[PDB]
Amino acid sequence: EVQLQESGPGLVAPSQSLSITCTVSGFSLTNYAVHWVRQSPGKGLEWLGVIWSNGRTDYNAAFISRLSISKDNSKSQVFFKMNSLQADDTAIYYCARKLAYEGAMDYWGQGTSVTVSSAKTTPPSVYPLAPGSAAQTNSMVTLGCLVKGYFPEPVTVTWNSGSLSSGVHTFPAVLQSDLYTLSSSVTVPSSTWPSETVTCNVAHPASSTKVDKKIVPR
Amino acid sequence: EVQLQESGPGLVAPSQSLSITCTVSGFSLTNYAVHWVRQSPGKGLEWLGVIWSNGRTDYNAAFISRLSISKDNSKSQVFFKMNSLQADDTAIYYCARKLAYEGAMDYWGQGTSVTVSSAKTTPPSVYPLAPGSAAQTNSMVTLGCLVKGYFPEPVTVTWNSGSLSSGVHTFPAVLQSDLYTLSSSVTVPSSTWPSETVTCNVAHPASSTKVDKKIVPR
Amino acid sequence: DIVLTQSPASLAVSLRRRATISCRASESVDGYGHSFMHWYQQKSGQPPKLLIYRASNLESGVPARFSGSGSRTDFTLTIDPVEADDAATYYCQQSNEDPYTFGSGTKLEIKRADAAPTVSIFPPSSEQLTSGGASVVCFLNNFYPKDINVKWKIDGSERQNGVLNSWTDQDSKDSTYSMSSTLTLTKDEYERHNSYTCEATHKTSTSPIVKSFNR
Amino acid sequence: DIVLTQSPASLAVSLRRRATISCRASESVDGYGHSFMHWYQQKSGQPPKLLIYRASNLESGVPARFSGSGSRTDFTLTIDPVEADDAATYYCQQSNEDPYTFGSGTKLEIKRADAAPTVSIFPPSSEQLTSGGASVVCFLNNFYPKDINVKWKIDGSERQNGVLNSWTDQDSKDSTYSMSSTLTLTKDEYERHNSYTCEATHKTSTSPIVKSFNR
Amino acid sequence: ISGWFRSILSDKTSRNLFFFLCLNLSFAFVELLYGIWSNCLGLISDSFHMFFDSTAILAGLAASVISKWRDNDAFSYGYVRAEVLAGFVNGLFLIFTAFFIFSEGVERALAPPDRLLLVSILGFVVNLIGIFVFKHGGPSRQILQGVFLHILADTLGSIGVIASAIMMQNFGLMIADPICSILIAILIVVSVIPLLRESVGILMQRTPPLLENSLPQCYQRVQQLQGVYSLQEQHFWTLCSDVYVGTLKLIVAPDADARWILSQTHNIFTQAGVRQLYVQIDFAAM
Amino acid sequence: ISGWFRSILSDKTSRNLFFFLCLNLSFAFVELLYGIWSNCLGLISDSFHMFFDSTAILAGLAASVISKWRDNDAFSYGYVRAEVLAGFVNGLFLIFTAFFIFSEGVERALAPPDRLLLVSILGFVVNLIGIFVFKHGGPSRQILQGVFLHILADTLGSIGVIASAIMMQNFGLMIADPICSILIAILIVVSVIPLLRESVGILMQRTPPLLENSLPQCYQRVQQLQGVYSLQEQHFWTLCSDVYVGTLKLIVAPDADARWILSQTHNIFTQAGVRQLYVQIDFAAM
Repeated sequence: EVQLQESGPGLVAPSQSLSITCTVSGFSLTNYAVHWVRQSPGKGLEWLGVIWSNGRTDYNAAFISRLSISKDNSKSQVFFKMNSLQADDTAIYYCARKLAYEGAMDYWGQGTSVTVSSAKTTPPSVYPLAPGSAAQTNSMVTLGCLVKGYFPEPVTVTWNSGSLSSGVHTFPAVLQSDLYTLSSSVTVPSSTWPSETVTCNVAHPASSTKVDKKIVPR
Repeated sequence: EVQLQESGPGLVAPSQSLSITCTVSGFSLTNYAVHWVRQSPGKGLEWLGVIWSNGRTDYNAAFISRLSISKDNSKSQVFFKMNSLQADDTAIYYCARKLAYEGAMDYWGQGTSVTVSSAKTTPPSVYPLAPGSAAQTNSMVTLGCLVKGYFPEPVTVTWNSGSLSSGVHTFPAVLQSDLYTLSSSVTVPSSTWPSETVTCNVAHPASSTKVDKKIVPR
Repeated sequence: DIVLTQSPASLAVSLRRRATISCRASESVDGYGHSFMHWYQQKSGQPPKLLIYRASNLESGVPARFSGSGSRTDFTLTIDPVEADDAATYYCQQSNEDPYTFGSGTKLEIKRADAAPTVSIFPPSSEQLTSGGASVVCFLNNFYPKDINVKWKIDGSERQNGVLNSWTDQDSKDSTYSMSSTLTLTKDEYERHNSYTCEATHKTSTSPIVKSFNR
Repeated sequence: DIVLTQSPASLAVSLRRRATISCRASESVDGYGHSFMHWYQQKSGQPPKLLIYRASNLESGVPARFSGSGSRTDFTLTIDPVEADDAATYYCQQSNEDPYTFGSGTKLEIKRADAAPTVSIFPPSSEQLTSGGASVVCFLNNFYPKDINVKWKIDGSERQNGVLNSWTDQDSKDSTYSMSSTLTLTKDEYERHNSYTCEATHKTSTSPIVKSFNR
Repeated sequence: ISGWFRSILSDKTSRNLFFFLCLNLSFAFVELLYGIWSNCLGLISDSFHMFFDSTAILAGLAASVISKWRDNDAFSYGYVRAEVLAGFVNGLFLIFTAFFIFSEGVERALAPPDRLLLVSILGFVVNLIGIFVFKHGGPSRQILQGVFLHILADTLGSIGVIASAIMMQNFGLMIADPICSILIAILIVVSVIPLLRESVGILMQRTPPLLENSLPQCYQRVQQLQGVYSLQEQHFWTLCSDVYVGTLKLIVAPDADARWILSQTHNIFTQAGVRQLYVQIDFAAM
Repeated sequence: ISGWFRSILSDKTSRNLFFFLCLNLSFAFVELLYGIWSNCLGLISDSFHMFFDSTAILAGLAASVISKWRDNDAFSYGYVRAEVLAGFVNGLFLIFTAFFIFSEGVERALAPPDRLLLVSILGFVVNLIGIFVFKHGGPSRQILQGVFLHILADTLGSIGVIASAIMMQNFGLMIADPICSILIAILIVVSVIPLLRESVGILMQRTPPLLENSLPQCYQRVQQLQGVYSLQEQHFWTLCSDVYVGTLKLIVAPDADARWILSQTHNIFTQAGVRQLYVQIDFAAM
């Protein structure tokens, strides 16, 4: 049950500082090193640094001047701090446990997406998508949830609080006018709609917005 | 998904030899040592030996004359062979993976129970146990499966092929007249019996017997 | 070889409290700042599971409520808070000297509220009657504490000869016990008597719980 | 630093066949009989998962169908047999020299039978109309291969300005794709036209699948 | 300068060495003064030989002082090897005196002989004092052994010249001197052989003789450690008296418990008497 | 016996040493024969000194032969240290000749002088031959350097006696001999100082002088290896010419990659010129 969880801002203003806390369970920081690695589409995976059990830190040469990694063993937390955040620093940041006695990383955190821009946080706008009229009833009916005009990334989109997880297809967001557009499609039996209550849940952590929009027939 | 499985005879004649095969998955025998450890009520846990990735073997001093451990890396199997089996060797035998760089064992097999006696294998006798008449109907009704006159140990007792696993209480066997007696009790809702079909499955690998006895009202 | 003694043999700890198990070695198991002592947990019907390696290191995947300490010849395993599933047998093992040896084992049973046993009586089955025997079964489920008494009455007459008692280990969820008492008799013995009763005496109440049947 | 090049960038392998990924290092990553190269697998929306450490050792918990080989500067990761869930991006990482560096990444997509896209049309919602916009959605689910064409017709007139296309990664179970085409328009634009259609052109059939609606 | 003296008088070996050196230097100085006063040649030659001999006592005392110096970057093991060197020099001293004694005797055989006696008795007395002071001699073992052997060589020379002088006074044997000189030279060489053997063994990085017999058993116990595949590149040598340095490389199983193997190997070689041990552990591929 | 000769003639250094030794021994033998024939004393003394000097050539040749012997259990490093020892002995030889030369001169000053010249010119010729043969001398570095210094000391002695004889024949200076003897003794000591320094540094297990300056940078690079906490118990010493032995202990993180750290440490010290290295790796508790 070894788990690493990252908590940090989803949006950071340019030239500001980024602070991330990685909380670990299932192992102790008194005998494990923790690596920090960032992944961005432009540059791929980049090793940022490592912190050892005694407190020794080893950084990437390109980040030696603006990076600081600390930790507390009692609460089992690792603190990642970066200064002078520009736009190229937009990436998903992961804290990973070092594979014992090896130069690999065996357990990774879920990662936190951090973007650097001057735009402000925008709550999501949630819209339903029901099939037009009763045409093409069939046995399989597709429903949609549209998340438009949110910023920054990401949003968690679920159907029926995660119970309906089969046939759920969530599409990557698209950036237009510094805002994001996202779509989610779900396939459900026709006998269960609108017979059974189905809803789309959109959770935007940056804007702390949770929308359980119930889809209804037109 | 690191798994170790032991396969061997459940009964061994006195002064004969015991052969066990441990099949491993999720790791390779080219970089892991495998320990053999036996557990008996009389003597507790006893380390029998270890086999290393290059083929080096290290045995217990008390078993150096009658124990041999070999392996094959291609099929990922470890062979355990003991000679001159007396009654005190009756125990559950486990193959365990060595914890890397440590003197501990991190993953254990399920173990195989091996008994040393001159008695022969006896197929189990399965009997149902329904409440007497309709007295004390209540909301919770207890049913029983009785496994008498089997030898040697053990038998796997399940209810509804493992689907009904709540309230199932299996009791340890009792040795009388060189045979074994075992009981299993299950608590089931009264509205589901005899409305729903419930059965007790007794599997005896030593005699190769699977009895799906369906319990019926008296 | 190095002899490991575990004290106490059994320790009773309630929920959410602290449990302490001690392992004593005849000789030192330490080498150059490392104690080569390991702690395993074995539940009922399950292989031993590694908890601590080298006497103070938590094995990856086990709860943080387990802790290890000690050096040289004195070692301690501590559970805080104690949960229901912690009811198991805990073993200490040394790897400092060949051969590897294990401790005697300490059994952890959970302290909770006393529960009255649930008693169910099952007469011998028709198939068993055809086979030539008769086994009457008394199931006493979900009771605490462990100590309990079972007696069989044949039309009011006590039986103590052909009674076999089987005891399960403490449950990992509700921390109770199950007690199966079987009375084995010949077919003629079963047929010459009519009323068969089983009474359970437990510390929960002074009135024994009696389950009866006829024929 | 050591530069890792992964070739090919993308490799197409059918089910039950063998896939081979190569990693090339600018300098040797070997030290005293050990290659300090590691292989990771990253599925869509998931953190990288360690497959191989030190270029030939299988990480505990990963399937035996993954294998590693190579030395010095040439390294190979081999999947045999290739399963549906193996569709992911595979990275090579060196730990021989500080800083740790990763390969560019090789994306594995699964070859299977071609499937006709399932097309669903959704008109703009009433709430979005009240907000002042109108987004019409065309969902094209469960199709292979990836290449596909989407066109929007407004009463038979083609639209190409306000069309946004979103593509999902290959499914880990059935190895298909999903394609979401959104057309964003103003409320007056939506109200001045009646029939909105979306056609999908795929290699499965020469007749495009057209889904239409009115108002 | 001044601080060296308080360090010399602190130690028993250094104090005895300093006193004996002062006695020898004073004797040589008085011999030189009497030779220049009494226009003698044998006196001057004997004084020069006495200064040369006292140079060896200087070497021993310097080694005893320097051996206690703390280790630094250049001398990471300290200066204990000085002790060994002192012994090795002393023995060489002896070999380069005995031979010349030999030589002189042969020359005195191939030449018409044509005081130098009462001085020899005084030198004999000083040598007896040295024998009494340094009786236990034969890190300070090699220093004391070499100094004891040097005083023994001086005593043997004094006995030889005294015996020759008595034998050619009372009984008039002109052949006594060469035989006595050759015999004392042979005795000096024989006496110095074991010290030279021990010093050369130390200086050639030889396996310590007291540890050589137990080493195969140590190797066997190391090979019996779980997860050990082989031993290689073993080296054991003597730093100074009873101070042994060992280095070895282990090949172990790829998953072997290296902490335990390291501690066990150190225990095994500590029971064998190895003071300083380096164990490299290499994990095998397979 | 017979098998040793083919080994001597195989090597250039050993062959030259053997030929020079044979020349010196033949010269000393002829000097002894002429001295006993022509009832001379200076001839016999010079022959004895020549045998003593040839003993040093014997030591050098023996060291050159023995150095190539394979390592065994007793001599785990082989016999390469013999080379160093040869040099150290040669230097000591020189110091124990120069002083006596000094001594002799002083005696000849405090005494009425009362052939020994044509022999000296022949010895000078032999020394010139040795200088020509062993010009490149000043494991075989210390053997060649010591042998070259020995021949240089002999050449200086021959030049000194020749100069004294000419100066007291043509111009009649009775003081020329002592000054020349003292000057050549001082020159011998000065010439031998660096070889003795190098040999003593090797024999005291000193840090190799050519490696000492690069060692702090090596330590710094080792400390910069990921997972390294500290270095301790570093020792680097000279086995023979250009053969350096190193031992060190690392404290590393409890989960550190020991295979990689070991390979990196070996690479770092191999680039620094360390031939044989032992790295013990201890995993820290925390």
